[PDB]
Amino acid sequence: APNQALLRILKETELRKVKVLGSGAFGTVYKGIWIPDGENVKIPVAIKVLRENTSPKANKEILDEAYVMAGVGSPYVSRLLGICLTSTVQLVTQLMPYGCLLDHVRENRGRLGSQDLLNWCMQIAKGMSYLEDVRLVHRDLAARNVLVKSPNHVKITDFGLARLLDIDETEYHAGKVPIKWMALESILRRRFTHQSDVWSYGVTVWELMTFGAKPYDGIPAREIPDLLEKGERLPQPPICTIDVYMIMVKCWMIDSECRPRFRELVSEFSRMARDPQRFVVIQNED
Ligand SMILES: OCCOCCn1ccc2ncnc(Nc3cnc(Oc4cccc(C(F)(F)F)c4)c(Cl)c3)c21
Repeated sequence: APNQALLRILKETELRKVKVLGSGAFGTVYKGIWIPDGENVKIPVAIKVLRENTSPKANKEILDEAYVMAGVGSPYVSRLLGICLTSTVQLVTQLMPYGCLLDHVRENRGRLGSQDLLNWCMQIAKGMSYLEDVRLVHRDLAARNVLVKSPNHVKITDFGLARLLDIDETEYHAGKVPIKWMALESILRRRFTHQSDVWSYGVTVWELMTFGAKPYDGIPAREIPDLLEKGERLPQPPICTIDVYMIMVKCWMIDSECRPRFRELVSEFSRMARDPQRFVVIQNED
């Protein structure tokens, strides 16, 4: 397919940093205003500024992510609006007014419904399904890396650890990593596949269904491998029916072939979203 994605290379003076939004992976994200050259409009943006010390490998990876994320793809992935190539690379994207899903669920704990949670799980799966189709392994999928455009619309973002797989490459061999969201084979053998993304997807869904609890809270990160090989997993969130929790459990099978495919997670969460109260018992949050 002719990939007519437009990539904008912006001068730094088109951007104004207005507020610090938080940290992404390997970079600081700012709220700002992009005034595109030749235009008088003030567009609300997020601007992620990466480390200043970047190796060739890193620059190549940044440009891969940019090659994929510039496309008009899924509505459930954040689109790269443009890059500013100063000494330090700045990545520019549409500002999502409701911030990251992790904060959103924590601070809307009392008001979020079954339908919301299930829609988000579906949309994240749809986003990841799409990334799978474009050969991108995220390696860092987590509630902190999903954004809320609006209550009914989430987007996978950041992509700080994302790797584009070449033709007939099926694993990335890996640098600091999110241990508590990682598949066992990723922790132990630094192998990253779309199937180890499914594991991270399961922890994301756990995060949402617990309203942003910390996975394995108080458990040191060094004990996580051992814990997982001894068959422990994250416990059933109070609001999950066994239906929903079983899918999570399936994401955390030690054999990566026994984990769901993202297209199956799409269909399973779409089915459940149709009758949300049957699969998420929201009253159990009390
Ligand atoms: O970084 C994890 C979540 O960010 C919370 C900060 N935040 C709050 C509102 C908001 N709106 C838009 N973006 C945010 N953060 C953000 C995250 N990642 C970014 O980097 C990329 C975005 C898209 C595509 C790519 C790349 F490299 F794949 F092309 C990087 C940016 Cl710029 C902003 C927000």
